[PDB]
Amino acid sequence: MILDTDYITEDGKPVIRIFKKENGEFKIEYDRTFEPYFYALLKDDSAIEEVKKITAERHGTVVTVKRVEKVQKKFLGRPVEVWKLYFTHPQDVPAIRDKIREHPAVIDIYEYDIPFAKRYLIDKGLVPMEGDEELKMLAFAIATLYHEGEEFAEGPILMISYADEEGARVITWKNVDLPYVDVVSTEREMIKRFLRVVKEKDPDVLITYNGDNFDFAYLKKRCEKLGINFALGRDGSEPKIQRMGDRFAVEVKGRIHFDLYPVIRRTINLPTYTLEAVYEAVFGQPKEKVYAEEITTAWETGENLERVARYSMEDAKVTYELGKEFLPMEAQLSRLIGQSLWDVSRSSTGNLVEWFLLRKAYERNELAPNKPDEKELARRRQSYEGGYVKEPERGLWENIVYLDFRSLYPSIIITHNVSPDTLNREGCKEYDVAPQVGHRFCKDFPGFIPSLLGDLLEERQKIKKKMKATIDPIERKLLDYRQRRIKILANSYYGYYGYARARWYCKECAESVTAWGREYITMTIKEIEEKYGFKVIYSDTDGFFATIPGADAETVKKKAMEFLKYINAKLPGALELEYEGFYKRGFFVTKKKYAVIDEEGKITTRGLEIVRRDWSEIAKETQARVLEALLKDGDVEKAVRIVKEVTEKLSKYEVPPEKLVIHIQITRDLKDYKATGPHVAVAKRLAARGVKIRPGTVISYIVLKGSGRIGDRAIPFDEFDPTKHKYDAEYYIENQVLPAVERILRAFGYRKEDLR
DNA sequence: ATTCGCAGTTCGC
DNA sequence: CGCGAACTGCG
Ligand SMILES: [Mg+2]
Repeated sequence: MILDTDYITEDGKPVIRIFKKENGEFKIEYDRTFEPYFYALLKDDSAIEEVKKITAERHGTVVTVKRVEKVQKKFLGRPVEVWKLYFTHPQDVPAIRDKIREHPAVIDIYEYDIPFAKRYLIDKGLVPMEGDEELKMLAFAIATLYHEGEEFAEGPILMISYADEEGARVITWKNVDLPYVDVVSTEREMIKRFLRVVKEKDPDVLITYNGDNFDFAYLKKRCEKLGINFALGRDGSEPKIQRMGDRFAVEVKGRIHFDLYPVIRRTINLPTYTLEAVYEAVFGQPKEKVYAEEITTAWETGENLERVARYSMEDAKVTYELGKEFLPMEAQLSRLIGQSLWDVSRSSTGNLVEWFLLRKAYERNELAPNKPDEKELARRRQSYEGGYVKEPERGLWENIVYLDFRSLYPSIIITHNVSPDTLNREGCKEYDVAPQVGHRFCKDFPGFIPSLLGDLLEERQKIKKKMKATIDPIERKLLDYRQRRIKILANSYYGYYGYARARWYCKECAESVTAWGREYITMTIKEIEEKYGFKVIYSDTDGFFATIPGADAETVKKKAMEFLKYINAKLPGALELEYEGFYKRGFFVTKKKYAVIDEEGKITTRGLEIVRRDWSEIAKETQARVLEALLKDGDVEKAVRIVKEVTEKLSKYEVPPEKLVIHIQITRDLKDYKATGPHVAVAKRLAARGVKIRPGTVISYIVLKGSGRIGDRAIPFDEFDPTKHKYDAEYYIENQVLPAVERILRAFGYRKEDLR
């Protein structure tokens, strides 16, 4: 089973390393035959002689073109002839690729920005994370001495906890009388002891939570101060720090540094992403938090170190339990994409599709389009029409059925061969024309993307049948994750088409899918309204809520099934409509915002303030509370008697502050921000102090009694002290609760005065 | 660094 | 003032 790839240099020549684990044994494979390359397109072939005489410099030595070879490739489904350019070392191509392009006789170059190690996996058809090899995982965390604003890693590391299948233990250089604490003499020995345990356990995966940005960076600065070789790597190396945009990413050679924070953020949507929130969200059990303050004072005074040691221990134990829950889902994502778990667990959805396509393109001799230059990129700032959102019949409804398309956009991409290499390709005998936008799509051969998207959905359905039959827990759990990851990769092709940074970007393709999506949903609305007497209460893009106004719960169901058989005869190919479920009641406040309860008594909410992170728990709780009543028993009076108790409770300050927190994300550097609302205003003062604010930082603030603009009266919730601060009941009644609950009740005629 | 469509709050002028 | 720009997070 392959883990990662890279390369080193031996006397100027690159050497690929393949890190694998075969039957419990770590192995390094070496390959010195792999030669880097990119392609060139010329006006004349004779120009190859002038480009072979091209030169640049890298490290004092001249870089030349080693070898050339003329190949026929397929570009966007159309035959092209390009010249393959070989070089000695991969670092040669960034030193020289610009000069080939700048040459007059060179029209363009291609496949020049593919990292040598990522390229090795593709051209050799190698797939990481394949097989059932049992990987040894090991989590670790650190506890530090933090002060006001004294520069990063100024203070010492107090404790290093690590957890695995054998348990969670803590290393520290003060005497703590706990059985999982190992005592050493100094901070240096605490780090030496940690290396010793890692080298012993020899883990394949090093699990962290934000080690990309804190743990490894702290250990680096500390080890530089204390003269320590932090040789966590299986080849004796120190962790390499590779920058990715603003952030940083850290790898440990021979192992896989699994940082959980990037994957948890892209996999789950939570108001905050503290280790305590992620744990309770996934496992339904609360994790207690000890703050940097309490740690610093417990160390300097030597008291309550038992509590700090327990916290650091729980930090390692949960990071291990969380690594076990999410590693298999990212192993299958690595198997599917064909890149290492290190690369893939830190990749955006758009970047994931591109690596899948580059592998496939190579499998099919398909030359890849470049990334848009700065200028062509600007052309792609144009937008198109998106989904359809019907003007909803607001209010409360009963006996509702939700009907939705099954894989709307992917089915459209396949049914109509929506693809840049089939878009307006002349000479075909059959075309599918897209409503409104007009684009014609050839259908005499399957297009590049639809073919792959077709092969994926067929792969997905085979997997589902395979896992129902098998009676092996392991095989099923693996297949389940693979089946789940394909559904996600399939639903990313539309967003990819309109993603201006994509190589296979096709604005026409993306708007053809939306146009088809609009035609099918609006056509289906009209068919169920006219041919079957339904009333469509709502519809967002790919589905709709409908009912007969006055019908039995059984009549609406029966007619719903009978209607599904009717339209699915008329729908072409993969386009299918399915019965999502029946709901006894449901409220619809406006477009994008509603909530429904099924039969069994299970609520589900969409778009409402209950879902948003920028609303207090007291506004989300009570909004859920009014809905739970009138959806379970339709009790209008319970919906008002419950608000009137909360507004009084808020007036009498009896409501705990932990339900008054507002969480809004910082989306850019503070220096940019044109308008400074409450969350950035908090960020700014924080940034004026020591703490650094990067795009993605989630600010949790609270509002204290005051006047004027809220930002002045806002503080971070960590600094809230009930003895020195008083929260603004009126803001949370007039801006949080009452606005959220009124919009619902502005259907029984209730008016804001009738509630407070 | 997937797309667009949209509700809704804070804040300046 | 009332409005509109700025901003956020949602499906
Ligand atoms: Mg639903």
